[PDB]
Amino acid sequence: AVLKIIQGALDTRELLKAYQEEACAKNFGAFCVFVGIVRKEDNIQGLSFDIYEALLKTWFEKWHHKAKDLGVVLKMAHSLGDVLIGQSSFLCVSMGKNRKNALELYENFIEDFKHNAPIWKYDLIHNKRIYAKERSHPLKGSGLL
Amino acid sequence: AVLKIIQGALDTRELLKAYQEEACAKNFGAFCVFVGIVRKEDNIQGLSFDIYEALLKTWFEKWHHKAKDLGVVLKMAHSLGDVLIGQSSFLCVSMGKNRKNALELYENFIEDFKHNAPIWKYDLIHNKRIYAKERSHPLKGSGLL
Amino acid sequence: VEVRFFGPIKEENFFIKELRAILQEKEGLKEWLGVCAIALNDHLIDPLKDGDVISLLPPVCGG
Amino acid sequence: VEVRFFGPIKEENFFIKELRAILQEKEGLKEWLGVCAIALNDHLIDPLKDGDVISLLPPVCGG
Repeated sequence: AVLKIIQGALDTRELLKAYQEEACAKNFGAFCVFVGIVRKEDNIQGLSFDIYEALLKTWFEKWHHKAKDLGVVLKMAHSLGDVLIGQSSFLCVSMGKNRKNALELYENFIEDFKHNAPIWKYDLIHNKRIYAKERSHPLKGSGLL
Repeated sequence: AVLKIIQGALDTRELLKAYQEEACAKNFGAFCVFVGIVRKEDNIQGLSFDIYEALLKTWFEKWHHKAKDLGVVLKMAHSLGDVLIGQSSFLCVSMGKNRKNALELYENFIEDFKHNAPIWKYDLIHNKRIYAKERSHPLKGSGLL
Repeated sequence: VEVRFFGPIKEENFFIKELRAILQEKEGLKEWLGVCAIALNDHLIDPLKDGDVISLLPPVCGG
Repeated sequence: VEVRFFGPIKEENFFIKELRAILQEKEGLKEWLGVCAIALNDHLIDPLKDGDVISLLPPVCGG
């Protein structure tokens, strides 16, 4: 599938293998991967995510199709719920025949994703979720009301 | 090691696993990978590479240390000799605490690499190497004599 | 209309310019209306009809 | 001095401004001197001494 929403930590080994096999089956020459890994900050146990799935799907589908028009396959996976320290919460791949478009979409996608994907992050501390307000990004049209 | 020169095709599975383990052991949160895969063009059997190893080492060591100053681990591996269609010939990783510097070095490195790494590429056709003149990039100070 | 609250917002979804004023009087929302974007039927806006669902989206941080 | 030829260049390395003129008279090199960069002792240049190694580097294409 183009967008994968996974409960808990991503199986990056399995995802990376599948993506590469696709790269080879499509005779691709360039393969760009990003993996977001939960790191230990202070003494958190990990992170937790909420996802607006319907909007995430449509938002991402526009990026997937913009990529396809340029000969690039763009796919992603993201965790839902708890992800512990050392585990992966987000992964994306941009691959194609040539490195130039693949690398450009990769950069552009990741930046857009950070600021616009409808996903909410919480620090896991003491088995409690603390919303990460200071680090968060207002969506377009914030403060409408 | 920081730079790996491998005879033949890269074992990307093994390299990616090792790099990720390092990412986790260093408590990194961002992991960027590029893999250059030999694709079938026309009816070539694959590609072959010559490497100026001493100069490649020093050239790359400057990039590794520029990366380190920014909190980013930058490593690479590249094939020497024959690499068949479907096999990987080049791999690099840029990883660190934060995505911003890791992604910037990744972009900048790959572009510099394409134009400046002392490596020569040949198409493998009929068991013969054909130099890829049209696609190649003159080094700084070309035509000195 | 239905009103749904995503992410950190505590309020439970319910079924009650005249949408603004009513949400502006719920105190569990004073923290939020200044920074929330709005989706009408899963589409961000910046008209109304029966069964319309309106979603409040606080600042995001995927990755 | 030693002269080494990297990549596509056919010539075998040997041990023979006065380096330019001599390479400029070898015909296996007419194809190459216009586009080759030069490293003196593994360092690109754009002086000489005994045991100096001079390397010719044709256009590159790693990846």
